[PDB]
Amino acid sequence: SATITQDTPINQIFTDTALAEKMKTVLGKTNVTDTVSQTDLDQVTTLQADRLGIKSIDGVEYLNNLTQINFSNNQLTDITPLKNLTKLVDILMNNNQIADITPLANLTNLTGLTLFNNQITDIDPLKNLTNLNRLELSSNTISDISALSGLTSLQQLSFGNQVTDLKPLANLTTLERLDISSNKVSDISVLAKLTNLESLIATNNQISDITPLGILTNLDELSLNGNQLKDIGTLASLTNLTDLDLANNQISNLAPLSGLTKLTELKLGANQISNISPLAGLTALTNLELNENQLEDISPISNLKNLTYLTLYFNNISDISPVSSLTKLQRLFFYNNKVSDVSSLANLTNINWLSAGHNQISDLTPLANLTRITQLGLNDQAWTNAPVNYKANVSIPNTVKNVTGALIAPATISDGGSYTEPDITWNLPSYTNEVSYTFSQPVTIGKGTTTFSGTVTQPLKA
Amino acid sequence: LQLVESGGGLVQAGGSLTVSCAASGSAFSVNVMGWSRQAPGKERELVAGITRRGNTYYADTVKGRFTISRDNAKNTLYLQMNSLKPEDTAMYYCAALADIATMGPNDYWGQGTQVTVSG
Ligand code: NA
Ligand code: NA
Ligand code: NA
Repeated sequence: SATITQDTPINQIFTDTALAEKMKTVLGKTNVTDTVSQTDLDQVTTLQADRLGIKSIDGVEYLNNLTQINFSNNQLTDITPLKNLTKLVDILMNNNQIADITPLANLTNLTGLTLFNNQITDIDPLKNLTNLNRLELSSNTISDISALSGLTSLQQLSFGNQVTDLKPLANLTTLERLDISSNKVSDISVLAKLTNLESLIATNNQISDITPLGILTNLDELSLNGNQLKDIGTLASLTNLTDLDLANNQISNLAPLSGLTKLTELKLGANQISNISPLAGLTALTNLELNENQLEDISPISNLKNLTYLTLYFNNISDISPVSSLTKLQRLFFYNNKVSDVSSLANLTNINWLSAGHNQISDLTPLANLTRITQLGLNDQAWTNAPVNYKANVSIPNTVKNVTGALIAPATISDGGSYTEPDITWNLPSYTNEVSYTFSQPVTIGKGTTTFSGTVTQPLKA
Repeated sequence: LQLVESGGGLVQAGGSLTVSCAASGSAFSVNVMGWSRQAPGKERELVAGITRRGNTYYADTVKGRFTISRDNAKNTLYLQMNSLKPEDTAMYYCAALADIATMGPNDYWGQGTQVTVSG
């Protein structure tokens, strides 16, 4: 143990300014210069010292009775003072600058060790911590997990960010929750052995072959966001999934999801999807993300009557009206589509977040009773009129209307054109294949504020 | 997800400046990331957003002048600002976003970096 044989000032034990100030409060003293006894130090069994700007834990070796510490979000490098604190069972030390965890090697009573967002490469010091049930090492610089092979009580594990070889996990069949996000993994064959997994998070890897997951029927949560998935046939066996994230892949064929009726959250953004008919039976869905795909016909969503969040930005949708049956909808995102008519949104009065920029919207009147809106986007609409004949004098009507139904006068007009409500007129010196105008007006719906704006293109026939 | 903005500075109108956003954590690589700005006594404005795939949103105030980019390998977001105007003077902030083109009710914008444009 580390002990004092005479009462000693706090700041001669705890040399870090912020830690001495914290210990002054913990030990019930008035000043960091006040003396404490070993009996005072012996009282401290938990220490919550997160995000205080602590650079050193020098002095904590004298808190012999510590069982739980939180030094997360500090500037720690050296953790030598922990080396003999053998009553420690839980350590939270995420978001520091730790590289050397050799001081942890003999802390064999540890059951929980959280070290994500550090500078750890060498995890050999963990190899004898066999009572660990929670070990978090994500956002480090680990390339080798050999040291984990004997941690046969682990239930929750994360690591990163350079691991290629998952073979050291083979005997860790107690694992229930695994996060291998942000490594260099293509081969997940070893995960077939982890039959107790309930949650697998594996984002930002190089996975294409998911056949090893077929036997993991206890999975309720799966994320393979940011991989190389195309054929997702294996997922048809995962009938207990409720929460699935396949975003940022190469998936076109959703048929293997069509029987997964326990799904309530399904994230499919940034894939190759043109047909969502296989989702029409997933009636428990509350959250569906389909941004960054090839969608046009979204009629299958009309059956998904429990939807509360729906994302569709960056598709080719011109008919939003299948959403009219989604009475529970709160969030509706469809920036960068071809929607002109928003009449079908008029009775979706649970909407609190509407993002509809860069569509073809010219008339906001249907939105007037969406009083729960707090976040709103309506800018940068664009549409092209049917062509008219070129001649020096061209006149077209304006039909842009704000939420009140009032016409919105143009903000700018191309080619020196002018406006006399409701007509825009140009005097063109010579043929040009198109003229244009813009509009831009602040709009508030509920508590949400945006710019309603757009560019209207008028093609001219030679 | 921890974010730190840098690269703020003073530039004359017409000039270029790049701000950067360094992220710590696995969430950056698979999050929509955005830049917002706030001038004193003015409302926060979403300037730009970018998806992992690389689709972008730009506010009307900056379209054609600003370019948002990401380097997932460096966990860094950039906002390259060209043809800068005095009206671009603000604190610039980065955050992970739920939407490409709007901000949520309570995003984590953290500390920011000051950009000042002189006339
Ligand atoms: Na309908
Ligand atoms: Na009028
Ligand atoms: Na023209």
